[PDB]
Amino acid sequence: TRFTEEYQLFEELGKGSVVRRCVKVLAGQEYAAMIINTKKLSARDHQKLEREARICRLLKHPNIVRLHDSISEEGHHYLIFDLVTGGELFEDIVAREYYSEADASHCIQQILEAVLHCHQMGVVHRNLKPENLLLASKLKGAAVKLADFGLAIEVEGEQQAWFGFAGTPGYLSPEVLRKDPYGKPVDLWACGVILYILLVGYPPFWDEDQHRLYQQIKAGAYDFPSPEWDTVTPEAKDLINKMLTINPSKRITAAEALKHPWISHRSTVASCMHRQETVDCLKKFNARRKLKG
Amino acid sequence: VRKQEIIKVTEQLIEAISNGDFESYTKMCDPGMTAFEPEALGNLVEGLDFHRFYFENLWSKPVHTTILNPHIHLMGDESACIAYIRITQYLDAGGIPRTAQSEETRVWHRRDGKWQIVHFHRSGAP
Amino acid sequence: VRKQEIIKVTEQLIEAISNGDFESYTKMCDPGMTAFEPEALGNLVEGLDFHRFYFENLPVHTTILNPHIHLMGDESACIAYIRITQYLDAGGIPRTAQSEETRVWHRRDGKWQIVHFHRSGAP
Amino acid sequence: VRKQEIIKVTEQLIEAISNGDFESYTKMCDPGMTAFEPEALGNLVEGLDFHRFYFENKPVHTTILNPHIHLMGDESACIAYIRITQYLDAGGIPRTAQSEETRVWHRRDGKWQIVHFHRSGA
Amino acid sequence: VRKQEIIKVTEQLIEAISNGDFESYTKMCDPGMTAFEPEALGNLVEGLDFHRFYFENLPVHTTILNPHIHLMGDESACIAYIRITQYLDAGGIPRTAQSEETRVWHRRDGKWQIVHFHRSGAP
Amino acid sequence: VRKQEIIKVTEQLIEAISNGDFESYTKMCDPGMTAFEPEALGNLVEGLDFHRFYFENLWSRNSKPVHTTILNPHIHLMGDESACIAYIRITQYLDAGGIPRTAQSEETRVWHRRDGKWQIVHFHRSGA
Amino acid sequence: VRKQEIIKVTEQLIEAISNGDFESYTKMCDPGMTAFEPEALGNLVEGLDFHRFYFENLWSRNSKPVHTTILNPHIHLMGDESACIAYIRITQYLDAGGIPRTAQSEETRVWHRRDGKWQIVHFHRSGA
Amino acid sequence: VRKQEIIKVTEQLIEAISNGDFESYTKMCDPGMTAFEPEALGNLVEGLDFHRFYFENLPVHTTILNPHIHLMGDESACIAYIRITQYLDAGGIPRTAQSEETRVWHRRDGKWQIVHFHRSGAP
Amino acid sequence: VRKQEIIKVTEQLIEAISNGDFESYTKMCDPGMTAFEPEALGNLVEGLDFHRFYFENKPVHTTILNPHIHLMGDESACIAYIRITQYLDAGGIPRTAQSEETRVWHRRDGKWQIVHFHRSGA
Amino acid sequence: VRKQEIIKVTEQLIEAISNGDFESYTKMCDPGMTAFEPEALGNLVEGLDFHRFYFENLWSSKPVHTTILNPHIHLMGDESACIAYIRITQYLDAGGIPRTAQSEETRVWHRRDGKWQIVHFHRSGA
Amino acid sequence: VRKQEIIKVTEQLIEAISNGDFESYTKMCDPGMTAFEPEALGNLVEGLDFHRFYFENLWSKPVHTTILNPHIHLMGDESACIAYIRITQYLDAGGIPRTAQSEETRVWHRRDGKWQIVHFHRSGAP
Amino acid sequence: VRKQEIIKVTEQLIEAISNGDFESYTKMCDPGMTAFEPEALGNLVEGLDFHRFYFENLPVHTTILNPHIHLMGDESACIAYIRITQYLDAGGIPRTAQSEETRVWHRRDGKWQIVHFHRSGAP
Amino acid sequence: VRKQEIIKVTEQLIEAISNGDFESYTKMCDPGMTAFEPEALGNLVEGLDFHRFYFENLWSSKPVHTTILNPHIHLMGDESACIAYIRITQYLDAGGIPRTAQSEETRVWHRRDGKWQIVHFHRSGA
Repeated sequence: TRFTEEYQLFEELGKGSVVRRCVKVLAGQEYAAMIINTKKLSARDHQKLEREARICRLLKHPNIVRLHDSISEEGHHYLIFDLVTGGELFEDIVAREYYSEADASHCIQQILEAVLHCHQMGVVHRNLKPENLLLASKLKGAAVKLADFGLAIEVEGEQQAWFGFAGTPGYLSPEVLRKDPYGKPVDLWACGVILYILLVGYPPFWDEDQHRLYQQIKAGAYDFPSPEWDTVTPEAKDLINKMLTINPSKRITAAEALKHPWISHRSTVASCMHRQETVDCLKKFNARRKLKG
Repeated sequence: VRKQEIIKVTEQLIEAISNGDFESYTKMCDPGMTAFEPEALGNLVEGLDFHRFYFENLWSKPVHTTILNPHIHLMGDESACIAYIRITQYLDAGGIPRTAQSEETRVWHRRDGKWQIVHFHRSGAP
Repeated sequence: VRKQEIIKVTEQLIEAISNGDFESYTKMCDPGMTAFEPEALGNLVEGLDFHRFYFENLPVHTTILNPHIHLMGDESACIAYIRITQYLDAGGIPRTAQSEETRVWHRRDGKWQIVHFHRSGAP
Repeated sequence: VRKQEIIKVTEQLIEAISNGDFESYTKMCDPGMTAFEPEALGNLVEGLDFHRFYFENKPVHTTILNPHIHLMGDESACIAYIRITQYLDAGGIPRTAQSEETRVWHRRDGKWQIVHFHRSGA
Repeated sequence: VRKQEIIKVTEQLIEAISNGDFESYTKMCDPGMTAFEPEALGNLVEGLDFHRFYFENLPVHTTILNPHIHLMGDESACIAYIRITQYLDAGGIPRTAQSEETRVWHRRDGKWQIVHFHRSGAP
Repeated sequence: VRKQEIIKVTEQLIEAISNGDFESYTKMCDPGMTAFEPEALGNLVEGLDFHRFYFENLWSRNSKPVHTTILNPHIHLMGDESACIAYIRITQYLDAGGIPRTAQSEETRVWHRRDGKWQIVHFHRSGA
Repeated sequence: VRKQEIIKVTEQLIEAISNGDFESYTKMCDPGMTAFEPEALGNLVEGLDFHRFYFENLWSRNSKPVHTTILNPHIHLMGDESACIAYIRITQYLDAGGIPRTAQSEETRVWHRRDGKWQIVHFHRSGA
Repeated sequence: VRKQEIIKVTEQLIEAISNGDFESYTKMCDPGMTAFEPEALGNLVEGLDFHRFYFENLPVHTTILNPHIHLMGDESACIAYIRITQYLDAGGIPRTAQSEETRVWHRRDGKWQIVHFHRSGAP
Repeated sequence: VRKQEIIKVTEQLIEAISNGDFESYTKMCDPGMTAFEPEALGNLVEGLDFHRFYFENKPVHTTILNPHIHLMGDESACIAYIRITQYLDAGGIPRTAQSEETRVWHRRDGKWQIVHFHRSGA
Repeated sequence: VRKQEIIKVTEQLIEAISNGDFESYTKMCDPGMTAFEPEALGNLVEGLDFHRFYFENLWSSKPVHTTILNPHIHLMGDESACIAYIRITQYLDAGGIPRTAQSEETRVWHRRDGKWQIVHFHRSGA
Repeated sequence: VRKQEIIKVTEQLIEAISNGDFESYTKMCDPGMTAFEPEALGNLVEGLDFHRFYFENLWSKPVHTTILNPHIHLMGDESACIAYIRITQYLDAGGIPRTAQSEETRVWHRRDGKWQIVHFHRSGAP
Repeated sequence: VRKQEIIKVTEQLIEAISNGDFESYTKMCDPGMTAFEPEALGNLVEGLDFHRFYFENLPVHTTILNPHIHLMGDESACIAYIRITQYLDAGGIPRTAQSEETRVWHRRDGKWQIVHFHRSGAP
Repeated sequence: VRKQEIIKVTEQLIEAISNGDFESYTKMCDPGMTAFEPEALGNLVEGLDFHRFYFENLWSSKPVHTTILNPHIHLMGDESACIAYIRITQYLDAGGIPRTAQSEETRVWHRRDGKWQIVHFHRSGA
C-alpha cells in the first residue's frame, strides 16, 4: 500500500519472490526490495517472513545489510533492506590478480565481525556459505557483508537447543548431523569450512553419496593434502583446526577467533605468495556449485 | 526424445526424496498437488505440508534405489504420466540388509517450461 | 464445465464395469492402457487382456467420495477418488470395501480414453 | 420432559431400522445427514444413499445402556448411548455386540431430524 | 456467517491441547461434558476429569481432512472431521494414525463450549 | 442351617438355568437385579430381559445332556436377611458336534430375603 | 445416606490400593475375605496375603501418576449391616515407557458392617 | 508278587472304560475319589459324578508306554504310564494324542480301588 | 492328626525347593523316585539327577489351594493340591502361575519319602 | 528371429501345460529334465514323473487365463537358450471368487537333433 | 550289486505301505521292530501293532511317491541301512493337489535269508 | 555284554560333543558318515564337514531315556534313545529340549564308528 | 572334464561372494546379468548394481560356512552350461545361537571370449 506511493521500481537483482532495485522518491535514496508474493507457503512461510524481518531490524552491523521498513500491500509484501551492486565474493576473488593468505585473512576477519555482532545479539545464522557472502560494491575496499536469511533463529543467552535440521549439507556442523542440541557454534563450523575454501579453493568435506559426506562431516575427516597446503602458514592451519572442532563446547568462539589473528597479525605476519592454481580451482568449483547447487 | 525429459525430471525427483532435499522437492511439485500414498492411510492429502514431516524427521544410513520397468504416456507437449516399480535396499535397526517394493505413478504437468507433479500415487509397502 | 465431462465418462466407466459390458469398457480405454491394481499382484499390466477375465468370469452398490480432478490442457485430465463398495458375500452378510482409484484420461480424436489407471486396497 | 421426545423419535428411529422401513427413516433424517460408522470404513458419508443398502437385509434383542441427553436450546439436542445387541450367527449360537452411538437431532419445520450421527464398534 | 466463528474456537481448542494448557481447555468445555474415545474403552465418561490425566503428562504434525459443519440455529453447532497425525514412535520410525472426530458446540452467554466429544478409533 | 438354605436356593437357580425355566428363574430374581457377565461385554445390565434372550433361544432348545458341578462354595452371612455365595461352576456339555466340552465360570450370587423368600439382587460371572 | 456411606468406604478402599497402603486396606478388609480376580487365575483366594504381594512389590513402588475413575456405581442395600456395590473401574496410568495406557476392570465389592465399621467380606474383579 | 495283581485291576479298569460300563467303574473306585484331568480345567474334582457324563455319552487304539509300578506295602500301590491314543477325527483323518496318567490304588476288604487319578494333558 | 505330618514333610519339601537345598531334598526323596512334570516334556524321569539342574538356579510368593490328602494305611499317603506362584519377570511386572501337584509319600525306615510326583501347568 | 523361435516353443509349452496335454509336454522336455519348483518342497526333481501327477489329476478344468510379463531371452550359441519371465494366473477357487497368483519362471532350452527341449526349469512362489 | 537288493526290499516296503498291504508289511518287519515317527509324538513304539491302525483306517485316492537321494551303508552280509527323502503327491478333501516331504531311515537285518526292518526313523511332516 | 560296549562308545560320543572335542568325535565317526538332523533342514549331509561348524563356533545337563539296542552280527549295531537337554538361555532361565536320536555303529578294524545318524526335534 | 571346469568357476564364484570381493564377482558375471532372487521381491533384476549393495554393506563378517548339496550340470555345447544345486549356509545371528538357512540356486554360464560368465541366475528361499 505504502510502498506503492513512496518508491519507484527498477531492474531485478536476484530471484527465489524477486529482489529488485528501487529508489525512495521522497528522500531520494536507493534500496533493494524483496518482493515476496502473497503466495508463500500458507503458515510455515509467513512465520519465516516475520522472523527474517525482525532479525534484520535487530541486526545493524556495518558489515550486514540493514533493513529500513517492511510494507504489506494487497497481493504482495515488500522488505526493504540495504541495496548493493558488488557481485559475489568468491566471484570477485578469482578476478583478483594477487590472492594471498593476507587477502583471505582480510575476509575471514570481516566475516567473523558480522558473526560476532549477532552472536552477541542472541541470533544464529545457520546458513553460512559462499552464496550468502557478498561484496558491497565493486568499488575499491568494498566490504564483505553477511547475507541474513532465513534459516536463522534467536537463542537464549548461551542456551543450546534443537532448532531443527537446516542449512547446506557441506556447510552443516556435526552437532546438527548427530541430531544433538546446538547454538552459535554451528556458525563457527561453517566459517572453518569456509576458510579452508578461502585458501586452497576446494572444500574440506565432500562425497557424491550424501550419506558419506555427512559421515566425514560427523567424523571431522579433513586433512591438509600436500603440496598445496605446504605453502600455508601453520597459523592458518591452526585456526582451521579450532573452528573445525567436532565438540561445539570445545569449539573456538567467534570472539576468540578474532583475537587470535592468523588474520590480523598474519595480515601483519603471513604468506602473500599469489597462489594462482588455488584461485583457478576456486573459480571452477564456483561454476560447478552454481550449476550443481 | 520426449520421454527422456520425463525420465530426467523423475530421476531428479527420486534423488530429491532420497537425499532429503525438500526445497528441490517443492520446486518439482505443484502447490496444489494431490497424493495417494500408504502413509496417508487410504486418504487423499493435498499440498506438500504432509510430506515435509517425512523430509525433516525420517531423513545417514546407506540406501540404494532401483527403478524397474518404467512406462511413459505422453499426453501433448505439456502433460505426461510415468508409472514404475521402485525397489529400496536399506538397513534396519539391526543393520540387516532389507528390501522393499513400491508401485508408483507420477503425473507431470509442464508449467512455465518446468515439469511439476500435480498428483502422485504410491502403493505397496511405504 | 469440463470437470463434469471427466466425471460423466468416469461414471459411464464404473457402470460399464458393474454391468459386465466389456464392449463399452473397451471403447473407453486406450489399447495401450496400463494398470496398477491388487489383482496384478504388484505388477504393471498392459492392455485390456488382463481385465477381460473379470468381465467374462465375474447386488452391488458403489459410492464415490471426494473426487479431485486435474486438468492438463484441453486433451488431458486425471481424476482421483475414493470408491466404497457395499456388497453381499456368499455368507449373505453385507460387506463394505474401500479402494482408492486414479484414472488418467486423454482426449484422442475427440473422445476421452483411459491411458493408465491405479487402484489400491480392495482386491 | 423434552428428553422423552428425543427418546421417542430415537425409539421410532431404531424401530424403523429394525423393521427395515426406509420410508420412515428417510422422514426422520435430513437429506444432507452426515455419518461416521464402521460400515463407512473411516470415511464421512453424506445423505441416505449409503444407508439404503442396509435396509434390504432372525430374532435379535437390543438393549440401550446409560443414555445421556444434551439439550441445546429449544430446536436442537444430542443423545449418546451404548447399544448392546444379542443375535444368532448362522450356526445359531447366541452372540452379543457393543456399539457406541451418538445422534444429533434438530427441529426444522416442526419435526426432529438427524443431521449427523456417529457410531463406534460393530 | 458463523462457520468461521466455529473454526475459530475449534482452532483455539487445538492450541489449548497442543500447549498442554488445561485451564483454557476448562474454559472451552462445559462442566458436564461427555466423551466417547478409544481411551475410554467403550465407556461413556463425563466431565474433564478424564482428560486431565493427559494435560498433566503430555515432534508431531496434524492434518484435518474433509471438515463438515452443521449449524443448528443461533446457539448450537456440530463439526465432524478426519484427523491424521504423523509422529515418531519409540523406534524413531515415522508412523501415522487416523481418527474420526465429532465435536458438539453449544452457545451459552456468548461463548462456544464443547458439550459432547466423540473420537474413533486411534488414541 | 442358613448355609444349607443358600446352597438350596442356589442349586434351584442353577437348576432353573439348566432347564431353561424362565418362570422359576424370574421368581428367584429381584426385578431390579444387576449383572456382570461375559455376555454383557463389560457392561452392567439391569433387569431380566437381557437373560430372557438366552432362556428363550439358547436354553429352551437344549435337549442335549448338560451336567453342572459347583466346586468350593463359600458363603458369607450378613445378617438374617442377606447372604453371599461364591463358587466355581464347571459345565460338561455336548457341542455342535457330538464332542464333550467343558466350561468354567467363576460365579458370585448375592442373595437377599424379601417377603420371606431369597432372591438374587446381583450376580457376577467370569470365564466362558 | 447409606449409599453415600458405601461409596465413601469404597473410595477409601480404592485410595488405599492406589497408594499401596496395606495398613488401611487391611483395616477395611475382613480376615476371612474371599476374592475372585484375574491374578488368582480362576481360583478363589482367601485372606490378605495374596494381595500383600501386590501391595509390597507393585503398588508400593508406584511413583508414577495413576488416576482412577468409578463409572456407573450401583448399590444394593440388604439390611442395616450389609451392602453390595458394583462399578466399572477405569485406570489411567503410565506404562514401562512414558506412554499413557488405560485399563478396565468390572468390580463387585461386598460390604458387611462388623464392630460399627464396614469391611469387605468378598470382592470379584474382571478384566485387565 | 502283586505287580501282576495291579496290572489285572488296571486292565479291568480299561475294559470298564472301553465298554462304557459305569457300574464296574463304580465298583473299582472309592466313593470319595479325586481327579486332576484336562477336562477338569485345572480344578480338583471329587467323586465319580464328573466321570459319569462320559460313561453316559461315549474306532480307536490305545498303547501303554513305560509303565512304572510303586508298591507301598501290603495295602497301597501307585502306577504311572504314558497313554498314546490313535483315533479318527471328524475329518476322517488319523490323529494321535498323548497323555501321562497316574493311578493311586488302595486295598480295602481285599480289593483294589482308585483313590486318586491324575491325567495330563490331552482329553 | 497324621494329615499335618504329610503337610509337615510337604512344607519342608517346598521350603527345601525354595531355598535351593539339594541336600535336604535328596533326603526327602527315594533314590528311585519317578516324576511327571512339564520340565520333563511328557517323559517319565526317574531319580533326582533330573531335578538337580533346577537347584543351581527374586522374591516369590507361594499359595497352596484346596489340599486333599488320601491316607492309605499307616506307611503310605498321597497329597494333591493346587500351587499358585506370584513372581516378577525381568522387567519386574508381577506375574502368577498355576500348577496342579500330586505327591506320593511312603514311610520306609521310619521316614516319609516321595516315591513319585506328578505336576501339571507351569 | 531366434529369440522369436524361443518364444514360439515357450508359448507352445504354456499351452500344453494349460490344456493338460502331457503328450506334447513330453516332446518339449528332455527325458532327464531338471526341475526346481515349490511342489518339490525345496528338492531337485529329475524326469517327468513328478509333473505327471499334476497333468493326470488337476489339469484334466475351470476357466483359467495366463499372462506373461517381462520376458528376457539369453541366446548362448546356436543350440542353447534361456528364457526368464513372470507368470500370472487368473483362476477361480471352488465357487469363485476370482483369484490371481504370481510365479517367477526360468526355462533352459537346448536344441537336440533339430528340436528345442527343456533341460532344466525353475519356478518360485507357486 | 549288494545295494540293489536293499533297493529292492525297500521299494517293496514302500509299495506295501502305499497299497495298504499289511500282511506283506508284517513279513518285511521284525516282530520286535522299533520306530521313531511323527505319529508317535516323540515316543519310541515297539512292534507292528501301532502301524496296523494306519493300515486299516487311513488306507482310493490317487497318490504318487518319489524317492530322492538314497544312501546305503553296508555293514556285513546280513545288516544294511538305507536313508532317503520321500515325497508324496496326493489330494486333500478339497481335491487340491498337495505334496509332503519326509526324511526316512530304514535299518535292515537279514534273517533266514530274508531282510527285515528292525528299526526305522521317519521325520518331517507325517 | 555287547550292548554296554555300544552304550560306552555312545556316552563317549555325547561327552565328546558336549566338550567340543572334534578330534575324538572324528575318530568315532566314519569319513562317509551320513546325517539327518534339523540343522540340515531336511537334507542329508555327508561327512563331518557339516558338524565342524558347531565344534568350532558352539552349563548343560544331558539325560538319556529308554535306550534300545539292535545287534546285527558282531560288527554292526544300532542304538535309539530319547535325549533330554537342560540348559540356560541368554535370558538366564532354565530351558529343556527333547530330541530323538538314532545312531548306527559299525565295527571296522576292531573299532566301532558311526556310519549314519538321525536326529529329530531340537535344532 | 568340462563338468569339472564348471565346478571350478562355480566354486570361485561362491568364494568371491563369501569374501565380499565384488571385483572378482564382476569378472565372472556378464554386464547384463539377469537375476531372480528373494531380495528382488519377485522382480527380475538386470546388472550388478543390485548385488553391490550386499557386497558393500553386509559382506564387508562373522564365521560362515557354506555347503553345496546335490549339484547337477547340463552341458549345452562348447560355450554354454547350466548348474543347479542346494546351498546351505551356517552362520550366527547377533549373539549366536548358530543358525542355518537353505536356498536352491541355478547358475547359467556362458563362455565369452574364452571365459565363463554368468548370464542369468535364480535363487529361492533366501
